[PDB]
Amino acid sequence: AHVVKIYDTCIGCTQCVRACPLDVLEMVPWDGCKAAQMASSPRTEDCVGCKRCETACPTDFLSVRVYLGNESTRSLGLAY
Amino acid sequence: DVAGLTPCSESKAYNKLERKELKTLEKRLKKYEPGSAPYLALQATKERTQNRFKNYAKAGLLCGNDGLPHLISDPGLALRFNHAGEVFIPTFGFLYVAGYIGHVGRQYIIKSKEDAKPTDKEIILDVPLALQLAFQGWAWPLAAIQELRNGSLLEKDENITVSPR
Amino acid sequence: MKDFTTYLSTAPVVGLGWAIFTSGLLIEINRFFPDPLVFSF
Amino acid sequence: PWKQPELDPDTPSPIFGGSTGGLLRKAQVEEFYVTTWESPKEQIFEMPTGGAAIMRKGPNLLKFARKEQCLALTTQLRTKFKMTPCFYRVYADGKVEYLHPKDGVYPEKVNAGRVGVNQNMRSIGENVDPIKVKFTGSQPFTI
Amino acid sequence: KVKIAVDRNPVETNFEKWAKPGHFSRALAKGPNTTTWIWNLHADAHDFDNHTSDLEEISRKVFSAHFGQLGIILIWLSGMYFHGARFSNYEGWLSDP
Amino acid sequence: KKKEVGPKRGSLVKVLRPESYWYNQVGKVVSVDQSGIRYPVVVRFENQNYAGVSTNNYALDEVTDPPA
Ligand code: CLA
Ligand code: CLA
Ligand code: CLA
Ligand code: CLA
Ligand code: CLA
Repeated sequence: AHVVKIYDTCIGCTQCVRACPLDVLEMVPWDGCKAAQMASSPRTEDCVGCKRCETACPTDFLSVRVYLGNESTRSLGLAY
Repeated sequence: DVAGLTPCSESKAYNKLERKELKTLEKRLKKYEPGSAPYLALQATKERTQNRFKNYAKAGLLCGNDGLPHLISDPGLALRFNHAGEVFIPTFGFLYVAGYIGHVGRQYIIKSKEDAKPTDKEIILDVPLALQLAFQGWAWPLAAIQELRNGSLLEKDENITVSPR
Repeated sequence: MKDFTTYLSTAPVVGLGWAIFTSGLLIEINRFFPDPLVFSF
Repeated sequence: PWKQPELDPDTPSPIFGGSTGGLLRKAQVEEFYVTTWESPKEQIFEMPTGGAAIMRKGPNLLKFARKEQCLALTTQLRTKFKMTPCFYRVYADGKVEYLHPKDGVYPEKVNAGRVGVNQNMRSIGENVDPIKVKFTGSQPFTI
Repeated sequence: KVKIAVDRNPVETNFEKWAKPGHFSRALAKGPNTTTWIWNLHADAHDFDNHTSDLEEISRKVFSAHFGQLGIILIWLSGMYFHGARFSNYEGWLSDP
Repeated sequence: KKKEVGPKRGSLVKVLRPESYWYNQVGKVVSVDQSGIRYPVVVRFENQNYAGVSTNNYALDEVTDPPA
């Protein structure tokens, strides 16, 4: 499966979760941002690597990162 | 006689090319009545060809084994053999015009970045300012080297965006 | 008028004007100086 | 949520004819996903596997071969009618796993109950060079 | 039932929108900041379905664009006939085609 | 807290973050968070990035006064 890594630069805007087409991200409580929210990836085995979460990230560079590798049936987006 | 090239005036193949062009021009000319517009156009073309072949001669031009003129490239060799105006002076004129264009564009960029929303001035040109800078660039090299001297031509690397290593 | 003047102040219009001016200058130079190759007088 | 709902295969399917982008042989060999919702009235929606279907007034159950189709239907129902659906995953042996509303409040919210995993406590670009992690099996972003 | 339905003067004939290049869409109404904006200005220029959601204004724009294309075609045809009139040998060709 | 945690609001700052798009660039301070978050300094830039945004959050150590 792919690797989804979320850093402390996230502002908890929940844009990456809304842009996620497979429900990989989530919001957890936090204290390092004004919104008191932090992105998490508890379902990274269902991610395909579409990088839609990175498109919705408003911070400079990327507070969420997707790294491809070790494709599976779920990661390849196969219905067969 | 440099580079094994004969001058165009003393060349042989140059005359063959001139006669061939005049011969095909006359062959095209003979198909029309003398009092016609195509006859006048072909006569003007023949006159222009003769004038071009005469002006390419008596100017230091050299051609080798095909009658097609060759341009002497190295300055000094071109300077001592009357070939400076082939490429040495045309690049000087081109450098003058290119520096004119670059200095005018640089002045427009600097003067347009001062006001609020400079992108609007970039995409909607200030025509009086552009024409004023157009007629003020005749001394571009003096101004360019003086901005080089006072350091306003160059920007410090601390203020320039740098890609990560 | 000033709206029309700012329309002519846009980049494609001044580009067309510059292109027309430069093309006309080069064409009239080449017509009145037929076949220039060697810088001599 | 407060109590995780259980999948009911006896719930009626929405009014729809035949399907071509539907279940392949992966459904009977590997897992397949099942989306359920509770329509308050009779209305026509668009399936992500083909044309249009009509959902029945009451419980509605649909089957898909991919989780992305289930979440696409979920977000279409949430944006169009504010339906709040939920989908399960059924394996070949019949194991049912609850997928979308893990805490029942949707991943846009927080609920103060989830634990943040796969999070790096350093800024991006502070990761070590690939020379630092060589012949070790650990990526610079995995530490 | 079928009748002419026409609104009188919905759009004022002014040059105020010629000064601002990006005006048909809200994305280009804020002005340019990157060069792709320029390409966008030349991409969504005649995408009238994206500028407004009203079908009436889209239909009016389509009608006027068709009139403009017909005017362009007629200008081209008039130019063809003018070139045949002056810079041509059509009369000479008629004798021995 | 005495004075403020960050720079003066509305003052120009230079971003020292190397991975940021606006490295060695000048921006304007919009707000500085007093709660104690990791990146409290909000900086707005005239030139947008490839994503189209123009505002970002930076820490105290990656912002300095612009050189003149
Ligand atoms: C019919 C004639 C003709 C035409 C159409 C061109 C066309 C072109 N030339 Mg060429 N050139 C010609 C004759 C011609 N050349 C001749 C006869 C010479 C002398 C032998 C040169 C020498 C020359 C050089 C050295 C360069 C060009 C460049 C260019 C291109 C871009 C010019 C530019 O950026 O805009 C106008 C210029 C600007 C907007 C910016 C100003 C930049 C200029 C070049 C600097 C001038 C001042 C500088 C300090 C002098 C030293 C130059 C340095 C290389 C040593 C363009 C395709 C440039 C190019 O292709 O770059 C990729 C370039 O660097 N030309
Ligand atoms: C007048 C503005 C201006 C100036 C001063 C420069 C200067 C420079 N450019 Mg740039 N460039 C410009 C405009 C300008 N460029 C534009 C508009 C483009 C898009 C086509 C580029 C694309 C470009 C590339 C892709 C490259 C450069 C490079 C260079 C360097 C080499 C010199 C040269 O002639 O390159 C040659 C430049 C060109 C061939 C571009 C010519 C584009 C048009 C024809 C000129 C525009 C003139 C402008 C409209 C005048 C405005 C006046 C105002 C009153 C309206 C130099 C630092 C090179 C570099 O990095 O070298 C270190 C390089 O690789 N430039
Ligand atoms: C009639 C249809 C038509 C056509 C064919 C074009 C074509 C063009 N326009 Mg557009 N435009 C149109 C209608 C049209 N426009 C309308 C109705 C509007 C609303 C008022 C605009 C507003 C508009 C803006 C605001 C700008 C353009 C620009 C451009 C250029 C795209 C950028 C480019 O070339 O790369 C980038 C090119 C360069 C960096 C080169 C710069 C230097 C060049 C050599 C000078 C320009 C000379 C030009 C190419 C020749 C005249 C135009 C030609 C169509 C006759 C291109 C020449 C851009 C532009 O000026 O780019 C040239 C630009 O900024 N247009
Ligand atoms: C980049 C390569 C390149 C180079 C170096 C040349 C160079 C040349 N070609 Mg070629 N050509 C090229 C590309 C090139 N061309 C391409 C791509 C094409 C295909 C489109 C052609 C097609 C072509 C043809 C069909 C012909 C040429 C010709 C020419 C000559 C033109 C000289 C001229 O006009 O007199 C010199 C002109 C000037 C110096 C212009 C004056 C400009 C200065 C700045 C003064 C400005 C005027 C004014 C005083 C300014 C003040 C007033 C102002 C404010 C209004 C020259 C040898 C002609 C020729 O004679 O061949 C030998 C010819 O018949 N070429
Ligand atoms: C009855 C004719 C007709 C009509 C009314 C439309 C209308 C429309 N089309 Mg369609 N289309 C047509 C024919 C037509 N199209 C045909 C025949 C094709 C096949 C090629 C297409 C392919 C097509 C695509 C792929 C797309 C559209 C889109 C659009 C919309 C916006 C177009 C726009 O803004 O372009 C603005 C104008 C331009 C960008 C200029 C185009 C210039 C071309 C690319 C190059 C010119 C070639 C020229 C002959 C050679 C130049 C040489 C050079 C030296 C000068 C609009 C709804 C777009 C859309 O968003 O739809 C909603 C879209 O994505 N159309």
